[PDB]
Amino acid sequence: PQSVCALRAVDQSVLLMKPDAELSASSVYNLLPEKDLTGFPGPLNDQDN
Amino acid sequence: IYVLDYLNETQQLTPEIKSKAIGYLNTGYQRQLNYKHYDGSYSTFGERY
Ligand SMILES: *[C@@H]1O[C@H](CO)[C@@H](O[C@@H]2O[C@H](CO)[C@@H](O[C@@H]3O[C@H](CO)[C@@H](O)[C@H](O)[C@@H]3O)[C@H](O)[C@H]2NC(C)=O)[C@H](O)[C@H]1NC(C)=O
Repeated sequence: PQSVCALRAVDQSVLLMKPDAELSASSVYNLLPEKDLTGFPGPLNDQDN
Repeated sequence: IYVLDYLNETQQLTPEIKSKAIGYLNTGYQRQLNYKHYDGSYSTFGERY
C-alpha cells in the first residue's frame, strides 16, 4: 500500500528485434551471493577433537 | 634474527654482514613456506605429501 514503482512501456519492434537484459525474479536470485550455504568456505578448515 | 638484534643493540655490526644474512633470511623464510600446510599449520615435510 505504500510503495514505489518502475514503469516501462516500449514498442516491441526494437525489442522483438533484440531482447531486453535478463529480467525476472530469478535474475535477482542468481545475482545473489551464496544462493546456498553448503560446505564451509575454504580458509576455515574444521574443528578437530 | 635474535642475533641480528644483538649486532643492532650491542652496536657491533655493518651493513654488509647485515645485508649478508638478509639474503639468508628471505630464503629460509621462503624455503619454509614449501614445508608447511594449507591450513596455515606447518610440518616437517608437508607439501608433496
Ligand atoms: C635496532 O635498530 C634500530 C634502528 O635505528 C635502533 O635504533 C632505534 O631506532 C628507533 C626508531 O624508531 C629509535 O626511536 C627514535 O625515537 C625518537 C624519539 O621519539 C625519535 O626522535 C626518532 O626518530 C626515533 O623514532 C630508537 O631510539 C633507536 N634506539 C633505541 C630504540 O633506543 C634500535 O636501537 C634497535 N632496536 C630494535 C629496533 O630492535
